[PDB]
Amino acid sequence: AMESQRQARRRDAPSEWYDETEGPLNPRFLASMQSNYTQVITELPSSPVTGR
Amino acid sequence: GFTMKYKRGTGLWDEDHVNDFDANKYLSARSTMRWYYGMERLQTRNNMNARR
Amino acid sequence: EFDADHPLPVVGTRLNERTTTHKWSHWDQYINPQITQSWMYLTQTPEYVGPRSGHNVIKMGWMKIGGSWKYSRSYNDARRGFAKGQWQERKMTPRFMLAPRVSAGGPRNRYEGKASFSRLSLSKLLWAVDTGRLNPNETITLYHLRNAKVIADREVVWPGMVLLAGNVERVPYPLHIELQNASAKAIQLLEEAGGSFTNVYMSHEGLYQELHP
Amino acid sequence: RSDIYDELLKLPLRYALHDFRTLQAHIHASSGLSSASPDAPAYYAVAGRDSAVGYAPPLGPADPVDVIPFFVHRSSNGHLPGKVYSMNAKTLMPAFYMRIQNIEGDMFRFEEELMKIFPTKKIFVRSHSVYVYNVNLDGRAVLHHWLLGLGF
Amino acid sequence: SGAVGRGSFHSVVAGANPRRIPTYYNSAYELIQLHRAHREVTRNFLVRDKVFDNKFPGCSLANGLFKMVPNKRGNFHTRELTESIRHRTIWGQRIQQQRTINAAILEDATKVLSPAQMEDRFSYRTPDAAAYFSPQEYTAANNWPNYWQHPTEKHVVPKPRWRREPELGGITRVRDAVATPIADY
Amino acid sequence: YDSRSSGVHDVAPRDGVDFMYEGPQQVLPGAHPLPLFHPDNSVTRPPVSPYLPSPQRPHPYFTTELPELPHFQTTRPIVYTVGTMKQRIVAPVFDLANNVTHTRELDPFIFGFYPETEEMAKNLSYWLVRCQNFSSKWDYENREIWRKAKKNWPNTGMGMARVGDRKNHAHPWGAHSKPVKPWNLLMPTMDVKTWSKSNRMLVTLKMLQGKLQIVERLTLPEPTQEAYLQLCRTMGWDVRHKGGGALFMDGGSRLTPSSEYDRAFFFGSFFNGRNKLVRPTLLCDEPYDYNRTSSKARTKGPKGQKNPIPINRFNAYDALTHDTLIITEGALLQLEDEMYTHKLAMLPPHIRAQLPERGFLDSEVLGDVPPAL
Amino acid sequence: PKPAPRYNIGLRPAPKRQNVGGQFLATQKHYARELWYKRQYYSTRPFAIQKHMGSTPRILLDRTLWRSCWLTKSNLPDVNRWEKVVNSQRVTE
Amino acid sequence: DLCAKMRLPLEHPLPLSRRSQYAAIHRVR
Amino acid sequence: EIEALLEFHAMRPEKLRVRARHRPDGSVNMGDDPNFWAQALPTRAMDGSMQRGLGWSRRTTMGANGVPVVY
Amino acid sequence: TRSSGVRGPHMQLMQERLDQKGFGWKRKSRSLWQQDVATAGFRPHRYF
Amino acid sequence: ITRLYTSYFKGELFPNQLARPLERLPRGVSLAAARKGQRPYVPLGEVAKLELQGDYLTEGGLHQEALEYYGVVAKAYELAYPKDHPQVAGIRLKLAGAFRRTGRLTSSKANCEAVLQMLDSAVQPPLELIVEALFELGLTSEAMSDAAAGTVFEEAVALVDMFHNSGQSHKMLRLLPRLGRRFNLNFEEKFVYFSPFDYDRVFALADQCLERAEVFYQARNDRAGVMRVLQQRKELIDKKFFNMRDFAGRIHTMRGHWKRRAQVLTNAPTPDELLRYSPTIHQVYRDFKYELNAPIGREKEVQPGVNRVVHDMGNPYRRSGVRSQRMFRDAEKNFEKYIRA
Amino acid sequence: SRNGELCLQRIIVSYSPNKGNPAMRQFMATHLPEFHRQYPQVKIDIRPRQWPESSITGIYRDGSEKAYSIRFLSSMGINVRFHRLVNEGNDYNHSFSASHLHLQ
Amino acid sequence: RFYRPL
Amino acid sequence: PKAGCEEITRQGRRVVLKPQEYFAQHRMQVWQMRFKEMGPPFSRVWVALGGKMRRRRIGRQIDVKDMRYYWRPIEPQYQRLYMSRLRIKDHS
Amino acid sequence: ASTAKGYMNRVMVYAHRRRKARYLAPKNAHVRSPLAHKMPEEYGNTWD
Amino acid sequence: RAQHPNAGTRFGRVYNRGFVRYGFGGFGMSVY
Amino acid sequence: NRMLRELRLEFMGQTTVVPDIPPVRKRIWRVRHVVRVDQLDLDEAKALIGIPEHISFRDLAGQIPPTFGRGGSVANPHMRSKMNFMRLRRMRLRDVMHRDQLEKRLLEERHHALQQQQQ
Repeated sequence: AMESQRQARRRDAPSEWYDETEGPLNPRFLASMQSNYTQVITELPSSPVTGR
Repeated sequence: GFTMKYKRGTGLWDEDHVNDFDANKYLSARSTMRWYYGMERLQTRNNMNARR
Repeated sequence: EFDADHPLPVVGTRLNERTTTHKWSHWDQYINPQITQSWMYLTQTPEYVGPRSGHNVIKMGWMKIGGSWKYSRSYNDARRGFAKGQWQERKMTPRFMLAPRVSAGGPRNRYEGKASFSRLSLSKLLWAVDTGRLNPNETITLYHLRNAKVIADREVVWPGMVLLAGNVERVPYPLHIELQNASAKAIQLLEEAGGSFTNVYMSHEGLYQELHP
Repeated sequence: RSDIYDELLKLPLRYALHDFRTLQAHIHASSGLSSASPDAPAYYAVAGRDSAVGYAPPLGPADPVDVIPFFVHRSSNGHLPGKVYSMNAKTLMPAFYMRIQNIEGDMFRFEEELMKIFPTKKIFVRSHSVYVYNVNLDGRAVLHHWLLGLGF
Repeated sequence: SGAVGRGSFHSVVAGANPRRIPTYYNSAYELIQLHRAHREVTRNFLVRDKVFDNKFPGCSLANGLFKMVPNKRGNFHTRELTESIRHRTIWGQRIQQQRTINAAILEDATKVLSPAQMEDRFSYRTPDAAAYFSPQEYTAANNWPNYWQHPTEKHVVPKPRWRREPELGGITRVRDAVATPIADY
Repeated sequence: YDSRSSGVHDVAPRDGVDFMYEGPQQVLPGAHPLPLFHPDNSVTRPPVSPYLPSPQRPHPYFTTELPELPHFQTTRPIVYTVGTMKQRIVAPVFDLANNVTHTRELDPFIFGFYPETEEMAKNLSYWLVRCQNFSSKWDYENREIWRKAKKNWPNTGMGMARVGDRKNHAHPWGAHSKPVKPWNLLMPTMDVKTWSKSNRMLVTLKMLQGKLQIVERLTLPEPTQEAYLQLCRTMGWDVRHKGGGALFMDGGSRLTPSSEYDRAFFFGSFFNGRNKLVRPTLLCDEPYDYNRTSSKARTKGPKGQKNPIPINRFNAYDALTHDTLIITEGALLQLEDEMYTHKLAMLPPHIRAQLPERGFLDSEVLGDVPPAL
Repeated sequence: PKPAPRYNIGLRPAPKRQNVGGQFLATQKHYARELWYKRQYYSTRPFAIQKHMGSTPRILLDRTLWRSCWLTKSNLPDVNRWEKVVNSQRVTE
Repeated sequence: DLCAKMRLPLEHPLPLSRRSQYAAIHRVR
Repeated sequence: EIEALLEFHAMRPEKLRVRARHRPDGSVNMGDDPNFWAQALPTRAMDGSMQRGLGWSRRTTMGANGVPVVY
Repeated sequence: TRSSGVRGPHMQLMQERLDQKGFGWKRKSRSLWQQDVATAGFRPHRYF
Repeated sequence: ITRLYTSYFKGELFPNQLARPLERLPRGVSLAAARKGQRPYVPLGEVAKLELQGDYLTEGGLHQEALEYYGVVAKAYELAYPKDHPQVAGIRLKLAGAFRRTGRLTSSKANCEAVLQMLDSAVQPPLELIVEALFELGLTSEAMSDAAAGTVFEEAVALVDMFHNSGQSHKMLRLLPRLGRRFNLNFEEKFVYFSPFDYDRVFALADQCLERAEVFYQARNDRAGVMRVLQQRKELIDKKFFNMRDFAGRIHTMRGHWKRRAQVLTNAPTPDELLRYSPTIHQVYRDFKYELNAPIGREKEVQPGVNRVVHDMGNPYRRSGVRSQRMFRDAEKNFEKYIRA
Repeated sequence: SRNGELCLQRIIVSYSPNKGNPAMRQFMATHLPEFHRQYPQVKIDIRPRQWPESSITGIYRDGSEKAYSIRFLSSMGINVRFHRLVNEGNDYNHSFSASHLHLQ
Repeated sequence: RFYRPL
Repeated sequence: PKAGCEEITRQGRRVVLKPQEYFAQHRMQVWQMRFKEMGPPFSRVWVALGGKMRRRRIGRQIDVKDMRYYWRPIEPQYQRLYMSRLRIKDHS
Repeated sequence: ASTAKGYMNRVMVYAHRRRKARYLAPKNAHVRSPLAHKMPEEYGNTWD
Repeated sequence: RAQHPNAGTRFGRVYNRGFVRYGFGGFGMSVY
Repeated sequence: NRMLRELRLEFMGQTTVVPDIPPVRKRIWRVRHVVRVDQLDLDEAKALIGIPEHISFRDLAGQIPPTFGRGGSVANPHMRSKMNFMRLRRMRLRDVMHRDQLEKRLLEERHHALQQQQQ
């Protein structure tokens, strides 16, 4: 059943939770959320994420 | 004397309503196997005792 | 510093050079729970200073341990404990013996069968009925009062209760009760608002079968 | 009581209080029916609508523009968080302190509104509560006439 | 016995109870102690059927019997379990009875003036309930426990100009210049 | 103090690690302006959380529903009691294969109960006492010594000590007068009223610290231990003795919740490392002390409650010694179920009367709703 | 309700029967020093030989005591080789 | 005293709803 | 005065006997003074600390009929 | 009046066992057929 | 024993008397970088007494007479200290505030615009000055009936909202309510309060600039501005109050535990330098080349040394007999399948 | 300080980068990088080791040394004990008295 | 119980 | 081997849990009949009857044969003595 | 002189008790004397 | 023995040189 | 000793400046054998400290605050310690009556901004 909805998640890039103006993202977690996308996620710059 | 005998099996698990003051902070690998095997024993050690 | 170019030296005192590492107070852990990192950070209530550490000798403050026992002549004597089975008053005709025996059982004695009720103030019962613990429709017998946690086990001892119109100048809705010995005002309060009060006065055998039917 | 409510209506308190008359749960079929909506169809009332004891839901905020910085919850049984314990009950000492136990928010912006009430009672703040000392069951009555005025 | 509105047999005196069907009551607290009581009777049947699953082979030799002596289980079923069903049934009536009245109230009331105001006349919408249910809507108070993060007080916490450090291993590291602390007197 | 003003140090750098301090820009290992006795960064004990716990973020989790994942609302409808966080929580639950499947919203009463140290201390001070080996604290008593009960020399005229029947605690063969026996040691009575609070303010702390991890199923392919380290290796948990462990509250899958652990995992969870499979609950029954005053004069026992919390419930000690917490949804279903009627009984009345309107008291015994899971 | 006497439990080793202290305080037994190595009062700290009081030691080095005396035969098997923990492993350098 | 001050003809027992003369009317003031 | 004769003569005696260790004013009625074994006004130990310290008015003290209560 | 009062339904009724004499229930003890093993023996009011 | 303080009683020692550091603007920042975004023997002992006597005159209301004193101090100060000095910028600042009382706004603003060009050119100016430096310039701007540019007050605080550690002011004073151990005599020591309008001058000014910014918009009738003055000002005071917050310690009277004072008067990070430097955000750089472990993957970065043989898990049951070591056999070979990469 | 040049050379700082008592780890981030600016000619070396030899110890250019216990001692105190090292020269021990007001 | 007899 | 090395090998009597007392022991009956404690919280007199009310009446003063009839408090010096045996229930 | 650590710790060489508050009146209590409980000007009143 | 603080010299009695002369009265001791 | 206490004199060598009002004249009289007095006419005091002749002293004192060192002498060292307490409270309230007076003005403006918003 869940695959019906998981594959109804077009987002090949992270949503706007991928913001970190509040506080830095967690590198461990991204590696666990890389599966749900196509573009790379873990690669975070030295600066706070801009959003793209 | 009177020791709440109507509570021995009327717990939700096996380790409940059995007063065992002999505990420890960190029960190790085989002290935990010794523990779980212990609660059930004096739960079946008691029963088949009381059945015989 | 009168001038910034001559900074005042750091030559510490017994109020700086002798300190200790800041343990985390219950505020610093309330602000930033990112620091309570081990169970040695769950220190006790601030009011609990620690275990007893001194001899509260009477007539002389609280002495330290290892202190002087020149003045504990009566602490070594108030640690044995009060005389047991012995008149407290050594001389002077004990104040109890001076007063006369009254009412051969006592001034407020409870014999087997005394009619001493626990007081259920009407304000309590009226407070509940609006709060919603008690249903105003169903004649509110003591089962409802007990099971709705209006009154606990430690207050229903035979015989059940007594309704007391405490400061309740008015009861607004028709209220029905089956309790034991309402006070005459409490009766004339329910009876004015179209209610009832049929005082059940059950034996103890009836007190059980009403609470655990 | 109105007599106490002045000693709050006189204070220089931010977060103003409800006017006294509109703070009252105590005031046309037959000169108007009772409060708890017993309507004309043979008088069906609604259970928690009238209370002769003085219980009622919180009246609400003081004024819409302001945001109160503390929130004092109610107990599981309805009444308010003020409790007057005693110093050293074991010796039956008649020297009492209060305890405001069920509050959340910033107690300091709450306790900084008790100070303006009791400019002379030692008030201490803790994580859960707010101890105010040397204030007995009449101070318990001053609080609730305030925690009602604040609208909680 | 009382325990429901039927009146205990102590209406031996023929105490009637007129002016009835008078109150709509949502049975709030009673439905609570029903879900509490319904949990017990199920949490009791779980016990009355405990049967040895000895995950160990030391004392596996009873893995078919119940965990309670036949005479005791034959008692506990009758002492505590079947009692808890009656105690569950009691709330299952004090509510099924009170609903019957509400079913009658909510009809004779819906008519008179409005089918819109009706479920407002019978409501309990305190102005603050947004505090307890949907706290995102509530503004009129600051009821967070971590109050310094309420949107009207977020301006307390400082927003550090942080940064990562790949030379340290991707550790985040604040770029605040520490203020030289006080030292002596 | 301040004695030993010399000889404590060698005037020589160990030719290996030792090193001068280069400058203010030098980032020294371990250095930090806060007094931390467990200086852990995010590479040693890395938090399993979407974001790192920041003062800005009220909690390092999805405060909102993220669009690219199935959202599963709580098993029970939610209300925000006195202490709760008044902020929505959404914790993503992890597939066994380390993938992140659907995100699940947590209960703001169990996992939203903000911490306050002095009310988990009542939990810790209970554990650091309940977890003694009371029966070990025996000690010989004056009477229990078996020596002559008769003065062999009555002290009459010479300079012998004013002592006889020397079986008291002064002499190297004696025993105490008021010794420490187990039946004289208090096991503290711990209420469910505060055990629940003292568990909820921790399993929130383990959420605010961002060490909270939800797993779909804690099941192994086979019951061998090696399959449980292989599982930990994919999930990244550190059950090594030194690397902070893991606290599994095994409740089973999302649709098959169960209290008795998955027999597969239970046998596989016997690794010598740092891990502790605890029971999926936070409550425990009312305490009772049948030997309240002295009734049973032969019990060995401690004094106090004769129904101590067992060793494998969720306590404060093993909650702070184990960094990461690993809850299956099959436990979340049990925790929300067992605390529902408790969460509701604590709301104030002007709220409690609003529940049946908002759909909180749907009682499957009356049939107004099909039975919940 | 009334919270337990942590007294000194989990931190430090048991105190020794002071003048003061409740009945619930579990001191140490008669004729048993609270500090194992202080056989005298000036016996100095053993260098790398700790006694593991409390639970079963998580990682028992060969050179620490566990319900036992010190045996130059069994405690330090080879005096030239010297152990430690590395990644939770009892290695010997 | 209560009936006269209210200009009411005397009544006794003066039931408790009538007593507290509709909130003890405050003697009109 | 006629109203007071009754309000004093329809009180059960126990409402008049000495009833507390602290006389309504705050003193501590010890024994040996037969006058002070009569405590007409009932004392209230836990009540009244707002008066005389916070500048609370004397208007609050008084009861509904005007006569002051004591604390 | 000394022994006056309303006694409980199981208190010793006024002058029970006394038989009209001061502390007379003691004098009537030797008259008892057989007493218990712990029966109102000697007890001079010392620190009584 | 009640004291009288007639004969000289030497001052008591108390943590409210520390030598706090004068608030320096950080290193890599200069004034205008933010402002354009918006010795010889000189008897300084004689002029310090003189420059003080100017204050008492400008505080009393003899402004013209205080002008002539500050002149002298503005002459001895520019002789002792070199160019660009901060203190020589302090006196030609109050001097510029001395003209404005006496209407000479032609030199007041001019002598006050020069303290900026004397403060910016510096390396690390005191943020106590540069916030007054343009608070004055704000007032003399308006005193010239310049109604807008007199509201650089907004930019006066536009530093202290950025570059002011609002917690360094009460770092040591925050914890004094714990030093009291008495409750019913000598108990004012549990309520030791020090107003931030004494122990913080850069805060006071910041409160006073915005207050003057409230009345400049009160006349100009800029109600959208008077709010962003007030809603700014309250967020300035409430975060300063926030750094004085702490929960009460033991409330009743404690006895004897006098060594506890080594725990109260310490480096208690104020709730500003706590939320700011939280360990999770500001992470502790831990280099495993000094430690004795690393996460599973990195098991080769650790403390190096001479030959190491990995024996086994240091499991304690290796000291038992043989039937205990026949168990525990397949422990280690299972543990390598847990640390292999 | 003698003829403008300090009489102290090294300040040995033995600490543990991970173990406990952060006083030192808490000092090397707050104070030490600022005491490093006033007295840069002091060769502060630090010693990460498992059992921290808890004593600060200055090695004066006269060859002599002076230690200082830092057991249980907070950062602000360690700051002082640092400035207690750069001040004294460890060159003489005189009772401040009558015969010792004028050294020579 | 058997009460402590003193 | 350590406590006495021969006193602990040969065995004497072993002590066990010590039975408690009647934990309403100190409301003894020479007060449950003589006095009665009246009063609101935090003020409990122990009012006691007159001293001379049964022994010698003929010839005593006319207005002092009745001071024996009032429920007088017992002076607090005895209130604290008798109520001391009751406080001990849970000291500290 | 001989001042030693504190107000009221003056001369400390005479053997009087410092910290004794000589100003405060004696608690004469039970003792019978004309000097009882009287402000010193009322000493001549030996009739009350 | 009446052991009360304030009944004599607080803890025992000592003869420092400021006492052996300048006793109570200034004359001051009978011995020493 | 009581008179000396009412002259602010306990230790030998202490010194105070008391007025010549009548009830001081007795206090000094009783202890004449203890003190060493000196009298100054007020003009001989207005010059001992350089004072203009026109300024009286009931305007010089009307300037010093009444809370000078050891403000009051209340009836016992407790009442002293609750006279210094509240003095350290009316400081707290002085900043708190300050911090809301900022809010009450912003609140009365947020009302007018809202009110006039609809017009």
